[PDB]
Amino acid sequence: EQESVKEFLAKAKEEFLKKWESPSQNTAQLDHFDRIKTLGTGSFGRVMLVKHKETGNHYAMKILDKQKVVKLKQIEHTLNEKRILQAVNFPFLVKLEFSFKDNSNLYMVMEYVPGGEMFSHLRRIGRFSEPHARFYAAQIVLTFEYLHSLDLIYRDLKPENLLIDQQGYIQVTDFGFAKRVKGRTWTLCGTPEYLAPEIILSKGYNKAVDWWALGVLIYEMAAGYPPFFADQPIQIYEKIVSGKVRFPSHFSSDLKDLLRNLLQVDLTKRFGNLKNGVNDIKNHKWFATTDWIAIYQRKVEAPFIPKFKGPGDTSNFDDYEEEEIRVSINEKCGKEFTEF
Amino acid sequence: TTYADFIASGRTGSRNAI
Ligand SMILES: O=S(=O)(c1cccc2cnccc12)N1CCCNCC1
Repeated sequence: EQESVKEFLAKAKEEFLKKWESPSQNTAQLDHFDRIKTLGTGSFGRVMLVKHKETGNHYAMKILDKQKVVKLKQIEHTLNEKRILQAVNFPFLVKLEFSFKDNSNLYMVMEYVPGGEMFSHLRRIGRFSEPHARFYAAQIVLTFEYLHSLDLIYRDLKPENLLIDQQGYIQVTDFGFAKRVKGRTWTLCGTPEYLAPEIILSKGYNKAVDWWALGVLIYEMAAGYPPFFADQPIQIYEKIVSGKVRFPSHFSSDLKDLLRNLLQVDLTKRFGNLKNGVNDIKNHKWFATTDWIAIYQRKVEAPFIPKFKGPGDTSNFDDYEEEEIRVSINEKCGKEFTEF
Repeated sequence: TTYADFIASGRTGSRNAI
């Protein structure tokens, strides 16, 4: 059985490296799509629901303003996100369908994931039961096993960044902070609640920060709030590095034991960073009832299916002020984005 | 309670990366 995993991951790396070394470019253009609605907005970018005119297929199109990207010092991150997205292939990673650029913007056209972010469902429902939480956790475990086998550190895990598809399974979409490194790296990045202590402590760190974030995620899904919170990030940081954590009284014994080994301040003892790697996690008692292969094959019945009227239903996303997509008459930032 | 302290943190909405 372990021989099947090794062989699967070896094929996966070979396919990844091929696309990584020869990325796709310029596989569509803007007037192939009708804009429907804005799904998300933030720094330098928007995501919109769009309809492909020739086929009528709906997609989520991330639009990045090249000048805003340059202003916010996000060039390498943006190029890197697109290069990762076109090279990876895993059931819980969103698929990049098209990408292109014009005078003003960069465009990534991804599969539309209609169920919305895990974050809203969690805040609405309050908390997830342990089987519900475990179903999502198992998918992140497999996703990190895949990503780490490629030497990709993810670094941005949080419910805000996990989408729920039509079958109730998770899709991971944002790779702006991901980095392909085999050794250590030093960038202070991520979200305060989910930062591993070694990031806070300005040490060089490795893929074990993703296993810490998994512990934060599992805690927040099961409790309804994260393990370390406060008014200000600095106070969050003090709790994280403190080595102390309190569990709700309804947490099972297996869950607490897992969390103590993932929320482990000492890198030499954190699960996923030990000799048996991810298998210490996949074999933990909290995961005893988890059929890892059935999860990967998406054969497990999801505990929650989002409401979906039809194609192009956006009820699981918030409402945003619709803004123009302006394409300037002058090409902006051409040299910076040649590889996109 | 821990839940009440969470609400009082003001960090119940979507959280930005640093
Ligand atoms: O939901 S998104 O707009 C979004 C992004 C990428 C692909 C998408 C596919 N379907 C729906 C929404 C999508 N979003 C992701 C969650 C975290 N914030 C960044 C934007």
